[PDB]
Amino acid sequence: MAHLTMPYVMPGDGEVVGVGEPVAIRFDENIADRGAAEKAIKITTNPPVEGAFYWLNNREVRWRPEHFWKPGTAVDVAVNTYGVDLGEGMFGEDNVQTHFTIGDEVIATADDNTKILTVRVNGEVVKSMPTSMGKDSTPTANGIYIVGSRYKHIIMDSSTYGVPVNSPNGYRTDVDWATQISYSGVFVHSAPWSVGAQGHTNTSHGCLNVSPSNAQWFYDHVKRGDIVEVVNTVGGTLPGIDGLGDWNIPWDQWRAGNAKA
Ligand code: NA
Repeated sequence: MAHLTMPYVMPGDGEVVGVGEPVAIRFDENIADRGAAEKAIKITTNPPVEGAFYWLNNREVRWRPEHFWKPGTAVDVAVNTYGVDLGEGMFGEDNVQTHFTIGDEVIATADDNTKILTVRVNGEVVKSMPTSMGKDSTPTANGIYIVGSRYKHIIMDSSTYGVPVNSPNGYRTDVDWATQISYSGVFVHSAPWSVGAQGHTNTSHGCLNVSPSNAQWFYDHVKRGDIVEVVNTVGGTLPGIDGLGDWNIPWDQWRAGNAKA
């Protein structure tokens, strides 16, 4: 009996995504030969751009260029793992493909010195939103965050992130208009309870609190792969292997890869 593993490729076939979206290939088993996996994945872009592979964990590899994508780029991915030994006799269960395109450049910068989140679309300021980020004891990390999933309404529960709800930094919070920007649990979301503090004082556990209307706007206009950059906070840097932290790894290190470690 064969040992098989199924690949899953993102983003979605035909999706339009932002300039920060990486190609993601996740397998349902640990990959013992990361080099075989990389060799089996073919990527074509138009206009052509150099890119490289980097593993976030034993099951998931990412591919991106050095710089954010050029708007209008079309990308084809073929994960040709059928017939490929991905290490220790674990074979690809199937081949998978995605074709996607890059939309407008959307980069929203949150500067702790001004407490404003400024959304720029192809270089042009379209919104200036007062924000309240993580208070000093639970700060928002600096760095480049890739926009992920969005929810009209959800609960953020700190136990998802290893912090008990009953503990001083714990929370179990209903939020409207929530756009996820890290797997570590940073979201841009509606925070009617911090509208006074927004633009002046950090009060959150690390999320970018903005007004109800600004969060709904963000929910409506920003898409997976668009960019939030956080600067000047008292936090550290979002980890490169967060899940949405890919761009915080310097290109030389990204390009060198981690196929053999
Ligand atoms: Na305010």
